[PDB]
Amino acid sequence: SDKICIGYHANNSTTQVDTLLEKNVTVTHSVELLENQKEKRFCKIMNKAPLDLKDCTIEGWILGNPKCDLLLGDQSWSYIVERPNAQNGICYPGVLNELEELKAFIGSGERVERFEMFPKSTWAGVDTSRGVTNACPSYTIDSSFYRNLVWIVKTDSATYPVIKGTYNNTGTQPILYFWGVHHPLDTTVQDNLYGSGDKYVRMGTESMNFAKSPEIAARPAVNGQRSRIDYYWSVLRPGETLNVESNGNLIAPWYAYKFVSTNKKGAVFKSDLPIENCDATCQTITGVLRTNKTFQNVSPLWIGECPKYVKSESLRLATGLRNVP
Amino acid sequence: SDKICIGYHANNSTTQVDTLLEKNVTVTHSVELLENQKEKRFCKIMNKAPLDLKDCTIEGWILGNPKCDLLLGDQSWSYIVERPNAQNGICYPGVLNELEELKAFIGSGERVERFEMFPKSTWAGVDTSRGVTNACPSYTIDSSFYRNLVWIVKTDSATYPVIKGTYNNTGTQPILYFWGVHHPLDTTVQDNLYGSGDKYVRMGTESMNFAKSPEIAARPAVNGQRSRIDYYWSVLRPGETLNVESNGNLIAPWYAYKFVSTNKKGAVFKSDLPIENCDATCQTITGVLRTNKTFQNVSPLWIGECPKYVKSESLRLATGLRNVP
Amino acid sequence: SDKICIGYHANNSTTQVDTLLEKNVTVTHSVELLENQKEKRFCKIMNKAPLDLKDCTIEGWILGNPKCDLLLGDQSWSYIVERPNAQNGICYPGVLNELEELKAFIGSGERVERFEMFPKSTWAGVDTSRGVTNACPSYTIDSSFYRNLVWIVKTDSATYPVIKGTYNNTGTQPILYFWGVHHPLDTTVQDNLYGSGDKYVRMGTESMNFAKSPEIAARPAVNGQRSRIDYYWSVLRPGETLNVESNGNLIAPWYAYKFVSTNKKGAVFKSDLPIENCDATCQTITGVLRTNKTFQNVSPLWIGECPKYVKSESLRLATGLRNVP
Amino acid sequence: GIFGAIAGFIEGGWTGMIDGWYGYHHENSQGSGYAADRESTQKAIDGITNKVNSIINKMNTQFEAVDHEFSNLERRIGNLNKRMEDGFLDVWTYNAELLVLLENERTLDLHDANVKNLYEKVKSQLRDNANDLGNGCFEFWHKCDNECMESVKNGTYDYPKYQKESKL
Amino acid sequence: GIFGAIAGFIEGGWTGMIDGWYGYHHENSQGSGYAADRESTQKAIDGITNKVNSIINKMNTQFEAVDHEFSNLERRIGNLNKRMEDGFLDVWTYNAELLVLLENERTLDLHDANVKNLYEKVKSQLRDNANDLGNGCFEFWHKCDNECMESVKNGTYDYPKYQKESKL
Amino acid sequence: GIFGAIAGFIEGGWTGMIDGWYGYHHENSQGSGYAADRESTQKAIDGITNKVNSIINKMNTQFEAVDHEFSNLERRIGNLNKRMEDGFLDVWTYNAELLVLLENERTLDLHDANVKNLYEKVKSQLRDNANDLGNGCFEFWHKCDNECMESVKNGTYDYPKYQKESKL
Ligand SMILES: *[C@@H]1O[C@H](CO)[C@@H](O)[C@H](O)[C@H]1NC(C)=O
Ligand SMILES: *[C@@H]1O[C@H](CO)[C@@H](O)[C@H](O)[C@H]1NC(C)=O
Ligand SMILES: *[C@@H]1O[C@H](CO)[C@@H](O)[C@H](O)[C@H]1NC(C)=O
Ligand SMILES: *[C@@H]1O[C@H](CO)[C@@H](O)[C@H](O)[C@H]1NC(C)=O
Ligand SMILES: *[C@@H]1O[C@H](CO)[C@@H](O)[C@H](O)[C@H]1NC(C)=O
Ligand SMILES: *[C@@H]1O[C@H](CO)[C@@H](O)[C@H](O)[C@H]1NC(C)=O
Ligand SMILES: *[C@@H]1O[C@H](CO)[C@@H](O)[C@H](O)[C@H]1NC(C)=O
Ligand SMILES: *[C@@H]1O[C@H](CO)[C@@H](O)[C@H](O)[C@H]1NC(C)=O
Ligand SMILES: *[C@@H]1O[C@H](CO)[C@@H](O)[C@H](O)[C@H]1NC(C)=O
Repeated sequence: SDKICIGYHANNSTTQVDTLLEKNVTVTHSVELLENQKEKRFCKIMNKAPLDLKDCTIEGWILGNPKCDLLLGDQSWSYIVERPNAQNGICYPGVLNELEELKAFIGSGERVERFEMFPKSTWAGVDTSRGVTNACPSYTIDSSFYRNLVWIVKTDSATYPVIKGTYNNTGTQPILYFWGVHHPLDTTVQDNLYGSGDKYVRMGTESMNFAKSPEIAARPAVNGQRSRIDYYWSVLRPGETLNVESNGNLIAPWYAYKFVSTNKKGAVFKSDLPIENCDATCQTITGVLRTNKTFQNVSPLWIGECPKYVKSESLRLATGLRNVP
Repeated sequence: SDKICIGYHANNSTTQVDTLLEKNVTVTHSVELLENQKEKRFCKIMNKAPLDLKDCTIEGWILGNPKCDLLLGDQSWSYIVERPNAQNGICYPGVLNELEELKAFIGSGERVERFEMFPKSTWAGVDTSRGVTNACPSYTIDSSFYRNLVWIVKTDSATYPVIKGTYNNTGTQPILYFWGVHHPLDTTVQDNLYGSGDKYVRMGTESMNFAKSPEIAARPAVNGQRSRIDYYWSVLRPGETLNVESNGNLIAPWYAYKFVSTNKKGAVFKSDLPIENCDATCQTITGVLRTNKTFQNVSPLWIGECPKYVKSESLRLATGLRNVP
Repeated sequence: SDKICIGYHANNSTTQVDTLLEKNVTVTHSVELLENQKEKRFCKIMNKAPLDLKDCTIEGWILGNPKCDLLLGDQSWSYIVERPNAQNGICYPGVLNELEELKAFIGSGERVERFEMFPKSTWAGVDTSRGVTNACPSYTIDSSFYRNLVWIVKTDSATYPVIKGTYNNTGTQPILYFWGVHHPLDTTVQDNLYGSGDKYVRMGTESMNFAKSPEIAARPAVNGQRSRIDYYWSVLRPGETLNVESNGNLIAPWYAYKFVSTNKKGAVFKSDLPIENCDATCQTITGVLRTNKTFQNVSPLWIGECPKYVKSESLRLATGLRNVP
Repeated sequence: GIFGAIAGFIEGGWTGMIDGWYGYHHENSQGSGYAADRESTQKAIDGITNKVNSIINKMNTQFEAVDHEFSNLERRIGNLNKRMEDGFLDVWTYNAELLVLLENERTLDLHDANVKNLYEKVKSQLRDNANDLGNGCFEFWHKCDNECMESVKNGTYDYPKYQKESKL
Repeated sequence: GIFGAIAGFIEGGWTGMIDGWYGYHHENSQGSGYAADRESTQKAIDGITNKVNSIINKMNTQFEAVDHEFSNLERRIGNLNKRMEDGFLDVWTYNAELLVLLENERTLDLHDANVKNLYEKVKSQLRDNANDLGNGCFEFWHKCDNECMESVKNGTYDYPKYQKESKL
Repeated sequence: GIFGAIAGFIEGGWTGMIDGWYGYHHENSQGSGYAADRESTQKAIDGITNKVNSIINKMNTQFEAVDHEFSNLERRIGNLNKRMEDGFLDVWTYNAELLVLLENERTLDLHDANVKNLYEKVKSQLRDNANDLGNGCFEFWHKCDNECMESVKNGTYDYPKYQKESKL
């Protein structure tokens, strides 16, 4: 007798999915929505390459630590790679004010142009040729100082005079700049370097005012210094002018950065991974992803277009039917 | 022979919906859950009207810039509309400390009552009627000063004496008040106005203490001033007392606001939209919404009860069946 | 004729569930997923006991208010229960700097060990035996002072000399410690206590520097005090060293806490509920929960492993059939 | 459609049927016309209405974004605030847009199913007393007057009283 | 009900049937009574159990709000913290309240489906040897004793041995 | 499976059928083999594809966590940032993991449903002209050549032309 039957597809598939009603269900066709593969390296993005701070910290780089000469000058970057146990940062002991807001502001950028903001010329009646210390050595001179700052002291002869400096930002770009205030360990060194008198460091901009006086005290020795420097930063906006004025204890700005900010969003990666000559559209702290998948369980930190991060190990959607072969 | 059939409704509808399995599906009945139309204006809320800050910034209004006289006195508001290109703010150059926390605290209110907190009488052996400047003109006197502050200077031939003032908030309402500290451009003007000696401005409250000294330096010219004033604000809570004491450089409180804070949430809108004589239950930064719909793609910023904001352009739920006509 | 029928279960159930299509639907079997019951008390969590600050505030406890002797010494705790109207806190009027970050850091802990960080010995040529006040009484001496601090003053007729102190944290644990700076109400009392001359209090560690000078002014009377003390705290990390140096107005550290804070989650409960001798795995601000249920509408604040907090009054999932009896 | 009835082994709907969503079209010697089934229609209306109102009710909260400004030294909390506000926006946008997609799929399924259950109720009564034609319709192999047409619609037909009938 | 079986072309359930969710009521010369179908009931139990445990498992995280205080100069982050905590609260509240509403609708559908599939299993065996009556029941056109009642329940009826009498 | 067809009153599938998801096994005097039904298969493919692409599209946003560091005096906002980022992570993880669980359940139902509707499509044509056997198969009571086999598959059989032989 003639037979006709109704039925459905099967194959040698063993790929399983889960449902609310049943776990481990074999189906004929499925699709994985989640990526968990990664090249373990850093690649360029928008073909712009990252900035490897190597054996420097952001602090070291942007203050101009002598041992960070490698990084000196102009820099372009798609993102920033800080290695976890980089040793060259703040050589001469002291606190960098608003460090976290600085590390974040720098992140929001993509290029800097180094430029002499205040020539040593600027400061009248003072010795800009000393201002050097073994807490801050180079690789060739075990007594140096930051490349973007000047430690101004009194001349052999005279009195530490009132000193003034001004800079009108006539350019199109905001300027990131730095200064400091020296806090000697005792009165003896205060007098040697800057002289008698109540000393001050004052700064001014259309939008901000800074003022501080030296805080003299011996503090625990760090790199053989029981003195300190309080470091500061700011952003001189386009059109604004900066006025400096002090009668002592000023670590003056010397070089500064013309800062162009990205309206992407940048990133600062603390990692051990190598930087290699490759492109990428998605780069995570733990590696680049190459995929069209919409989910990923690698890492929640990235730049570029990455898939949504989740804690699933698999997200497999069933497309075919139950497999019964 | 006789027929009976089973079937379903149809009509002249062409309204379509989407499903997981099929896009653009015509159905007999549907409902739109998302609102996307808006009157482009500002309206009354709980039938209290907003506060139109003129050509003011909050700063100008609340410190009492002469050109902000329109807004002087008591004020009630459901919210606050600040215009994007308002010109009268801080006339005499300087920084208003914790500006963002102030702009936010004011937002949390619904009325203020202006009142003389410290009469000029309060300050002994000092001149309270000079204290005036061309950086801060009226519309009729091209040299004036803030209406809630007093620029106190020494009399012609005497010395700037210790001056003291106290106010016990015996009322039920917190008081928002303001003061400042003058920072002259040089020593000459310091001596003109206050005499010399180390000057100070000190304040005290059961819960706070303020103390600062003038930081004398020439800064970039703003409204023809290379001097500065650091402005400050605070809230004298009910029951407490405020003590003022200075020997120079004090911009003293004069008037202040009895502040009554909101139980709802407040808002501060930066916009160009007109304020008109209408009510509303939902008012967004870009316009009032009139609807019962539960979704809306206009704006995430509002006051009153608005629908949930989403980025969808449509959310239409199917109620009827597929239309096959 | 013989009949066989197909059908389904029914029972005396009146328990109802809701569906998208129909509210109040009686079903044969269901399960409640949401807990709304709570023992109204505080219990041990992981057998660890809470710390009842009783009639002290955190401030009072950790500064060593005399009336807080009950809490003096070593302490272990699962969380911290501060009662809402505790009256023993900062006896001598003044602000505890970064109070909120302190209240948070302490919350981040589970035990402290009290220990003499700076013996009264440490400070040469000064009277450490007065430094006591009626604003800060004991239960037996109506004029005392904090147990973790020393109010150092001048000896009868010598002058307040430079005083120095150092402590090297050689232990494995971070040290939470405290100091202050006295702000007299006038010049007369300044000279009584510390002598004339511009005074200072300076502190130092490898990672931080502190320096401030007395701010002399009369401020509203609190516990009969028109002077003030600014209190400060910090954490001396393992390996770090602290240098103290002043010539007046120093409220010196005396005792401090070896602070061990694990990778918890910590809590500080502001509540009146009794602490009783019970265990618990889930403890909320409004009571302990005992349940296997995955949801709960009691409170979003807890420690231990609690169910997810939601605003539902019921979440009943249907397991059985529609009940038609 | 998933149950097979709407568009369909029952191709096309009836513009003629105005008083409901599901029902009957009859033809006999006494006349012809269209008549909805109110019990299945009403029980559907209540369902869909409850679904819509439920969704509306459950969607009746609003995340509220905020005015507040942030200084040049507050890049971090500033950016934290935007990331949070965008975060909830993207979540609720997903929840709403997908819910619509899902429920719309299931809404159509429901109508499909209740048409089918009507088709099979009638089929369960008539049996051999009708020839199917496999398109929702039923040719009576016997004479079905209007009291017989209601017979079928109220679910009380009487297969015996017409077993004489379809004999031929 | 979506599959048409529960409340229902099979109006009402059986309080008499205590040992399961779905099953049979028979009557013959030897007596009458109720007997559950364990295979279909048990796989229903495992299904629903797996669903419940899945929901529980997938819901087994907690967003946790926090103690922390904020000064009078910290209105902004304070309010940010409040908005965030309320934000997640409103999200999880929605996810839970709606999931319950949805799954409850679908749970009932499942039971409805499992009854229908029992109905059609039996119908597939009995054929002509039974008259339907369209209400879950089956009148035998032949004589069905108790092992004949079990024949039907264990799914080994036989169409074979009762055509003879189906005739009659 | 909820419609009862897949694993199943039709236990097991056909590895032999390679050109589709659903279809036919025929056997007659002229030969035998397997042939998919592409219309039901294709509109299923379009369905599932649209479902997958919809899910992908609606899931096509990303919450973005951030580098930023926080000082030892910023425990509170620090922890706030941590709680927020974990908060959205846990939310999206839930949304994705549960959506998969749900849609997979409903995907299988659809396939189950489409098979059933094929089974009943054929059963609707043959009627008396076939013996069921209740497992997807149909024995013809008449002689069905290949043009007759296509007759059944394109949905144009003709019960009249083989009624003659089926009685016999
Ligand atoms: C599985 O069967 C497929 C049918 O598509 C065949 O092409 C393939 O080679 C087989 N693979 C294995 C591993 O058995
Ligand atoms: C399927 O079951 C196996 C063991 O039978 C298990 O190892 C695997 O994890 C299960 N699938 C998934 C996705 O977990
Ligand atoms: C469409 O149908 C409605 C009734 O549902 C009717 O009122 C309206 O006039 C119709 N439109 C046209 C153009 O015929
Ligand atoms: C239906 O598709 C058309 C394009 O063919 C599009 O213009 C329209 O927006 C779609 N309908 C909806 C409701 O999105
Ligand atoms: C403020 O005034 C009230 C009088 O009603 C008094 O009780 C309180 O002590 C006063 N405060 C001060 C600091 O004088
Ligand atoms: C800066 O320079 C421009 C002219 O190049 C001028 O408009 C402005 O006055 C200058 N600012 C100052 C403070 O000199
Ligand atoms: C409900 O039914 C149970 C059996 O399931 C029976 O034992 C009990 O007495 C009944 N009780 C109530 C309150 O209905
Ligand atoms: C059910 O409805 C009754 C009133 O009919 C009401 O009292 C009860 O709160 C409702 N319960 C649920 C779970 O919906
Ligand atoms: C602290 O003690 C250790 C070991 O005793 C020593 O190596 C270190 O130099 C000390 N620190 C200071 C600042 O003396």
